[PDB]
Amino acid sequence: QDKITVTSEKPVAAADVPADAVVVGIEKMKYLTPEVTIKAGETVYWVNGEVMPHNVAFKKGIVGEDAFRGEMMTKDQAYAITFNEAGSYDYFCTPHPFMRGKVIVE
Ligand SMILES: [Cu+2]
Repeated sequence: QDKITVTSEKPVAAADVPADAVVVGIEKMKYLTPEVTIKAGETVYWVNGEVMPHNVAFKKGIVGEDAFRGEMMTKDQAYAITFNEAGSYDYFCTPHPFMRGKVIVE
C-alpha cells in the first residue's frame, strides 16, 4: 500500500516525543532540517514551534499511489511518520506549499 506507516492520525504533544527521536523542527515558516536521512523502519517526528499551523503532505506517487495530507499541528504539537522503504520523499505544507523538505531513506 504505502511506503510509510502512520502511527497516529492525530498530532501528539511535543512532550510525548521520545528522547532519541530524529526531530524536524518547524519555525518561521520553515522546516528547520530540510533534508534528513534515516534507515528504512525509522520514524521522523516534526514538531511545530509556532502558532501558525503546519502539516506534512506528499503529492501523488511519492509515499503511495495516492496523495497523503497529514493533520495540522498547532504550537508544540508533533507528528510522526515511519518510513519503511528506501528512497527520496519530498513533502510540503498543504496551505504553505513554498514550505518543502525531504526525507532520504536508505
Ligand atoms: Cu505550513
